[PDB]
Amino acid sequence: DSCGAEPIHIPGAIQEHGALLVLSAREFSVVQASDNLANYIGVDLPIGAVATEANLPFISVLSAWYSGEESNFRYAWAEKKLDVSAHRSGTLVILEVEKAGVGESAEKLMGELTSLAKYLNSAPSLEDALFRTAQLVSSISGHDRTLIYDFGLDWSGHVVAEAGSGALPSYLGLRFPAGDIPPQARQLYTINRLRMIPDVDYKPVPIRPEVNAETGAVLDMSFSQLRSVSPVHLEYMRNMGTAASMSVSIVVNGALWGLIACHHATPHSVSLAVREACDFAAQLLSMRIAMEQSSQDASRRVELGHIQARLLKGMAAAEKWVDGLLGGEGEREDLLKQVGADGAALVLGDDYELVGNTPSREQVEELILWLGEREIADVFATDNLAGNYPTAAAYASVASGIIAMRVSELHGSWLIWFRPEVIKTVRWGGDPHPRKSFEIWKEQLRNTSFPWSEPELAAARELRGAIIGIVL
Amino acid sequence: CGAEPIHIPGAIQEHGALLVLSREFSVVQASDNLANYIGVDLPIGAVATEANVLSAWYSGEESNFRYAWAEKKLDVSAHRSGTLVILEVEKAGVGESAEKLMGELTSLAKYLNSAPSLEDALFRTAQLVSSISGHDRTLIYDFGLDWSGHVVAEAGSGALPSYLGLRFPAGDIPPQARQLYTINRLRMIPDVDYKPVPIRPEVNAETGAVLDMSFSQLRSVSPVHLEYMRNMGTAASMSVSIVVNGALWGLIACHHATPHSVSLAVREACDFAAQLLSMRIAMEQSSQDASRRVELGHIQARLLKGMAAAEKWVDGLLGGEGEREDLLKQVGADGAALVLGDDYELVGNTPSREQVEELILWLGEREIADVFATDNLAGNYPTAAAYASVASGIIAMRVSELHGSWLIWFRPEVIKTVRWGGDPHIHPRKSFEIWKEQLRNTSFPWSEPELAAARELRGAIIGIVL
Ligand SMILES: CCC1=C(C)C2=CC3=N/C(=C\c4[nH]c(/C=C5\NC(=O)C(C)=C5CC)c(C)c4CCC(=O)O)C(CCC(=O)O)=C3CCN2C1=O
Ligand SMILES: CCC1=C(C)C2=CC3=N/C(=C\c4[nH]c(/C=C5\NC(=O)C(C)=C5CC)c(C)c4CCC(=O)O)C(CCC(=O)O)=C3CCN2C1=O
Repeated sequence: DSCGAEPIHIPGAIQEHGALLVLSAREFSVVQASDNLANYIGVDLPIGAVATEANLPFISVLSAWYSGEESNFRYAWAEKKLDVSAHRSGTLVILEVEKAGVGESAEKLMGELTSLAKYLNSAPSLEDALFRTAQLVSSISGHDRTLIYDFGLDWSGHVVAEAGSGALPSYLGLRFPAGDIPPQARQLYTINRLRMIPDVDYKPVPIRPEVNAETGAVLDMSFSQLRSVSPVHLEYMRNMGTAASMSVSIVVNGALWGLIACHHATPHSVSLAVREACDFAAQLLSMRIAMEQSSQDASRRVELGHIQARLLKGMAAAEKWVDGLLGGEGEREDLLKQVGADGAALVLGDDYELVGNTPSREQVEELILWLGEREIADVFATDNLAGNYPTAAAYASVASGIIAMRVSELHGSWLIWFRPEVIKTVRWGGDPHPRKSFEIWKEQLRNTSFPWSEPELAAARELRGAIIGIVL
Repeated sequence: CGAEPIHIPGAIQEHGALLVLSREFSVVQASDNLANYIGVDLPIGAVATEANVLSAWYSGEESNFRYAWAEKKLDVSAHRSGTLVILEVEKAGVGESAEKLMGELTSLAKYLNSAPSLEDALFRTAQLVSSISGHDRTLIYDFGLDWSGHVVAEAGSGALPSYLGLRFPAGDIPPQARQLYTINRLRMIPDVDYKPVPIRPEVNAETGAVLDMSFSQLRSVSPVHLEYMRNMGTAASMSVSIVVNGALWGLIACHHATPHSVSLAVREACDFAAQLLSMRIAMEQSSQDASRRVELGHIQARLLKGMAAAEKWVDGLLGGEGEREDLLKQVGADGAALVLGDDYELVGNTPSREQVEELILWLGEREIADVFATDNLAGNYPTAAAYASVASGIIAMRVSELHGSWLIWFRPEVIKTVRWGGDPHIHPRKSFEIWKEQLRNTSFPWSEPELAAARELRGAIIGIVL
């Protein structure tokens, strides 16, 4: 992968819309600065120069912030009509200024986020919540489009919500490949959960010197708001037909879950106040995504537990243990519901017992012959068995998904769950330098079952213990 | 005590005015002081005109209303009360910035979401509310089952005493108060010695009944509580209900040595804080409870595996060292007794056979459709104070349809010093000086994943007996 290579956190440049000034913590002496710094601060505060009241009036407050626990800094510099925002970078203090947006009212913004927060807290459907948020951010940002983007496992992403003036195309329901947000980007966005690109064709403003005197290494601009972005992405943006962007990371249990991602046909900047409202929205949404994702997963483990109980009760109470699973109509229905499967095969040497919708004995024999040649210390699972075992495309209709599970130490006894092919049309807007066309690219997904939930596998892992234990 | 209806006192505090409109927008009821604030005659019967947004709010879904009346320097805040519109005005707190408040709640929300210890979260919140309210003390108060409360966090100028760690009796916030505060999650008393401002008429024309002031911010409070406040040495208060999944979990409770009022804007920032904290309390309370069901599941698995594999089913529980250890860990118990008629099997730390026999004789007289449980068996069965040291907590459980077979879990007395700040054992009490006691005959409380693990195992046993 050439994509993942580029180090995006140390480009030694900023965008034009602000200025960057590096101080050494000791005596607050200017080590590095953007070339444009002179234009904004409006002073000769150059390399080597030590910061005093007459340079930075907020120096006392900055000093007192550095000594304190607080991680970031904000000061509204009335006299120059600027907003100052500083983070710490080891022994360094990175300090970013940009022109203080007029016209915003915080009493409106507060009223609007009081509403979202109160609504999200009134447990609504995950989809309803997703949109409401996308809608609020579209309102206060004023972006042509405000889509929400939920990552899957493969780190491809599905546009799950959208909100737009209709100036830019509808991407709602389209999936994009993982390569569009590469691993380093993902990593950064998990710790720095907001980036704004107000003009795509901005000319990078260099930071001099390139190498910091005090550290003797490139300035890590991971948490720099003004950080100049990957030229390759500025191209991706052009291809798409966006002149402006602003993403906001949705993070649930320290995992990048998705992005709130605004776009604009023409260049478009957004106030500090409004960016700080969108971060708050992204947090509130992230708290909901977790509570939904949680209480949903919670109810599932309970529902699968009640089953595992009935299967273990039956396996203990009955004369032959096997009849706890296959004994009656209810038992054989539990065995299947225990992982939400359509079919099950309980092999015990040369003693096959098929339940529900399975492939034939001869097909399962040949399946077990191939599971024998894998490394399965836990349980084998897949929602595309065809992709692993090409010969099992012949019975895709009935088994595209299996949870295979050996139920001894000595091989030749198994419990496999089967799950049928679910065809679904996938609309990419793209395909498998960046790509020029995002025209809705279709495909039917074959030989692929409904995906195995983690409470389902965990219910299976358990039952295996129980069976393996009764066999001994 | 629970009797007195605190939602229909037909009076307001002095710090605002209340005006009831019927939609012809006609004045039905008003506080006596209304004239002083609005500065207009707008009397009983009178229909509202410009000289005398709200219209568009009434037609809309939105439940509450806010308009900052710049010209008179007032905040207007209206709720709906059936066919009525209750409308409350008070003097707009000056100087305040919403850009600050937003910045402060952006921080808290981002911090709470950065999964910190429940205690850390509790304090940070109490600290933020202490900052924007400017109250002498800003304690957080977590209800138990008995509806007594434990002060779990605090933040103060040090003007008023530290109640951190002290428990208060349920009688301090009586059932009707609790009920109201679960639906109206905010109340402010800016001056304890306020003179109640009457609402006239006492009987509303449109409804023909006393004005339900459940959601009235200005509602005059129980004289008995104004006394409790005096006894405590507080002139001012402001509570904010912490509600988690529709259940009143606790209160953010600010106090002041001298009278002290707080803007609508700042009260609405503290409600937001209480919500953000409530979302954390749920996520912690959830992912904790989640890990517990998994840990107890892995056990229930081993117990059911053993009970199926072994020759006699009973040996799945008491067979070996590991099995006997699982049986106990299945509810985090120190002891277990598996009775099967006249066939006792004691595990870990239990009371004697003769003591359990006599225990089972009393559980027979109780009626247990689920499982019997308690962390104060002494309080239910006085004679089992004799073996409190070993069984202050039991999960008793009948393990057949045919009587005479049981599975009881034992849990030992945990002595703990309880600091009350008041004798909790009607007029209110004058002294809130740290009142100590050793709490006896009481085990560590039974978690809900523990009982649920027990409920399960019973099914399994009762099923193998058939
Ligand atoms: C339709 C849904 C959607 C997608 C798929 C999407 C993509 C997206 N890519 C972004 C970032 C990057 N893409 C790339 C690189 C690539 N993207 C590609 O598609 C390809 C081929 C590359 C080459 C490695 C890089 C390095 C970055 C990090 C830029 C930086 O901060 O320095 C970013 C972050 C840019 C932003 O919005 O500020 C996005 C967000 C915007 N966005 C969307 O709304
Ligand atoms: C140390 C922790 C703590 C406690 C224990 C506490 C008590 C408290 N009592 C409150 C309310 C009431 N108590 C009572 C009644 C009693 N309080 C008592 O102590 C006693 C004996 C009674 C009657 C039996 C009533 C009716 C009310 C409802 C007042 C209203 O909503 O108008 C209220 C809510 C009233 C408020 O504070 O604004 C509180 C909150 C303040 N507060 C605390 O911070």
